[PDB]
Amino acid sequence: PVARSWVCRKTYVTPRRPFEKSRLDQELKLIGEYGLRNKREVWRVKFTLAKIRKAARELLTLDEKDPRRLFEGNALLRRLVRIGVLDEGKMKLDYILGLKIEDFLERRLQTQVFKLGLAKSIHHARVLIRQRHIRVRKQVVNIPSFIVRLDSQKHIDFSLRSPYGGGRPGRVKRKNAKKG
Amino acid sequence: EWMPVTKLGRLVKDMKIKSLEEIYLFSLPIKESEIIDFFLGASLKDEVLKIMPVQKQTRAGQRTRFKAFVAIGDYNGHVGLGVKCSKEVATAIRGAIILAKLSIVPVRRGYWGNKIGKPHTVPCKVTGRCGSVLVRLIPAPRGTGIVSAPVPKKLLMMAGIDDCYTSARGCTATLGNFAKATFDAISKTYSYLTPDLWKETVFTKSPYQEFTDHLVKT
Amino acid sequence: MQNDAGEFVDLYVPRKCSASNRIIGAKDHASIQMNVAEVDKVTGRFNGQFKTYAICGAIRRMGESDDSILRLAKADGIVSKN
Amino acid sequence: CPEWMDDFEADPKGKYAQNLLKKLI
Amino acid sequence: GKCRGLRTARKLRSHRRDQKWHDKQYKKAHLGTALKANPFGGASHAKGIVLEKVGVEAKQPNSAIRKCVRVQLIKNGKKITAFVPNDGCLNFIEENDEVLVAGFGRKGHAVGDIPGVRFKVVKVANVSLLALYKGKKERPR
RNA sequence: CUUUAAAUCCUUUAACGAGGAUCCAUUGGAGGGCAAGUCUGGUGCCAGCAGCCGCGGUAAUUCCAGCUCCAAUAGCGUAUAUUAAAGUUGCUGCAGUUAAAAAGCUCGUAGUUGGAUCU
Ligand SMILES: [Mg+2]
Ligand SMILES: [Mg+2]
Ligand SMILES: [Mg+2]
Ligand SMILES: [Mg+2]
Ligand SMILES: [Mg+2]
Ligand SMILES: [Mg+2]
Ligand SMILES: [Mg+2]
Ligand SMILES: [Mg+2]
Ligand SMILES: [Mg+2]
Ligand SMILES: [Mg+2]
Ligand SMILES: [Mg+2]
Ligand SMILES: [Mg+2]
Ligand SMILES: [Mg+2]
Ligand SMILES: [Mg+2]
Ligand SMILES: [Mg+2]
Repeated sequence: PVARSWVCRKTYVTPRRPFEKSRLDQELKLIGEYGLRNKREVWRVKFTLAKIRKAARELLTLDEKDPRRLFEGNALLRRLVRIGVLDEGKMKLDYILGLKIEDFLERRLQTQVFKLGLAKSIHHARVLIRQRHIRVRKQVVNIPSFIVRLDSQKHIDFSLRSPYGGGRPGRVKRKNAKKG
Repeated sequence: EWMPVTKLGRLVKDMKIKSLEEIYLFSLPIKESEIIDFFLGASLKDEVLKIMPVQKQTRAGQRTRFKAFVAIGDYNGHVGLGVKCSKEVATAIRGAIILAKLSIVPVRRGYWGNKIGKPHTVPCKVTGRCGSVLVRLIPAPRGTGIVSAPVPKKLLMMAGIDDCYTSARGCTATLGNFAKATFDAISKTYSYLTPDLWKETVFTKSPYQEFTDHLVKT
Repeated sequence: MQNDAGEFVDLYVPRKCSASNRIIGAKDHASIQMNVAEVDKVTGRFNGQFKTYAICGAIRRMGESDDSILRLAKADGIVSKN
Repeated sequence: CPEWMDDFEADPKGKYAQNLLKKLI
Repeated sequence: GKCRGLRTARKLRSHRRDQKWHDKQYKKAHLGTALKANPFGGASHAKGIVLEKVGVEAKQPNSAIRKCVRVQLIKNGKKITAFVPNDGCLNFIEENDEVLVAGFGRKGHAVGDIPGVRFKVVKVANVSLLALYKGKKERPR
């Protein structure tokens, strides 16, 4: 006996047909459009969406006045509205079945950094995040797959200890200034 | 330039029949592909499902012909399937496209649960059969996509169904029977007597009655 | 036909056979839509309107179209009793 | 490609038939 | 037809297991003769001593010589013919040397041309055949 | 520094640390199944590949290589057990004229099933 925990999950699933033109093309389109590293990220987002859809489908078959349906449906809708995927005016359960993968991909810190104008490309956004130039509120966030909360969106800055925000030149500027 | 021969062709060209659904209402046979090209020419796409060489044994050798299967249909409400066999592959494909256009049937689409938005799936569970191949379409929730084999999936996407469950039994390796079976299941969607169609029908005038004089003078 | 909003989401509403109430399919070319010209009660002349019936292919194949049309006309008063 | 249809029609059952049929569809 | 009454559970279960015994895979897996007759003894791989190099005629439609080796398993002493996959690879094998053998790919059934052969050599003298073939490692001395 | 029993790791911070940024991504494939070359050289039913169909007998889209290409990717092949695929064990839900299949025929205990009818 030890004092360790062994709970763990697989965050993605693999497609059953490995080679098919349409799936490969759609995944490549998503990867190129959102600057993703591989197809595992696409499958990860697909898996979270599939779990959400499964929970919603389980809740729909229940009675409308069923307290469990009300409780977890409200929780699911509030979680989806909170991260910005759902609209507050579309807070009914069936609308969950209308969500797409691009909605979850648009809420990443990479895409939001690109959209806010902190970077000039989605790939530049990824390298900016991974290089500790980006902060959310006061916390420096290093993870591109950081689902930005709807309230947290207005606080995305340049990480005032970084050269782009805090005006301290980096290695290259210092070395090239010493050469003068 | 199209010069119609049938009465229906003359009525369609002369701006008398306004929609293909008026032709479907009276179950009129469509024998001119220019009618389909006139009504849905912009939105129609085709897809050659299979080219199969068939052979007839003769005293000297095997005479080989080519059979093309072509699925056609705008991805909203309409779909057709055509099979044509000819000595040249290009002729076979052309003929199969013509036949697929001549076989366009309407597709009825319904809802899985709540009736919010446009219809997205089959109205109910339907079944098509063609020579030991049985294809069953089941209504599916919104956003589920088409869970089927590639061959039925092509036709189901082409018809306009967004979400569908599928079960197939038999020798689905024969692409022709598989395609004809899923086409049959699709065609049966507007022949199922659901309660919303229980209302007594109001009979209108057929195009041959509405435009008798125009046909007389043309 | 109807969604929750209230509009009719359907390509078309097919006719039903006036004998068997079956839906007449889009491609069912054995079906017919007969029109029968009813007559005025005085001069015994066609007056312009008519009564219409529709029969599917199956009923015609079984040979029951004749009896069905006879009964439909009888119930409409076109055919006299007995 | 018309060349694919020709190469298939020359030998409908041959070493290259399957590839040419797959190309045709 | 099958029985369908509410009290027919025992009949259905007994019939199902009796008929299950008529399935090829089920009988093979649950009878115990297959595992006894299996030279690997249910293992995925095995280790053996090369007895001799042999050339096996390919099946009739195609003419070739498949280079195999007779090996004697250490764990039970059973004698086996194992296939040496790539070309020139038979030159990496010597007489009376340790070899790690695996299955051929279909659960103890012969594969492709080679008749009555269901094992392939994976390791020779504790170095992989692939490494020797690709020049990554050399034969120990 | 912090961590810790003492340390290590991680986190925090000096200094150094990138143009082939050589600080150089691999493992499997390229006839079909199944995504991606009937390009070039060698071999010539040999060597071999090939899960299956098959490829190789002097113009090999299949072998041995070069180039190019594609699948996943810090991972990816292989062997074996098992699950889905398998409505190929069938309760859901399979079959028994000719494809494997109804006892030669009848009786009969257990088993299974059992017609209306009562506010
Ligand atoms: Mg099946
Ligand atoms: Mg088969
Ligand atoms: Mg490579
Ligand atoms: Mg090569
Ligand atoms: Mg392949
Ligand atoms: Mg391909
Ligand atoms: Mg292999
Ligand atoms: Mg190959
Ligand atoms: Mg199984
Ligand atoms: Mg199943
Ligand atoms: Mg069977
Ligand atoms: Mg028999
Ligand atoms: Mg008998
Ligand atoms: Mg008894
Ligand atoms: Mg009773």
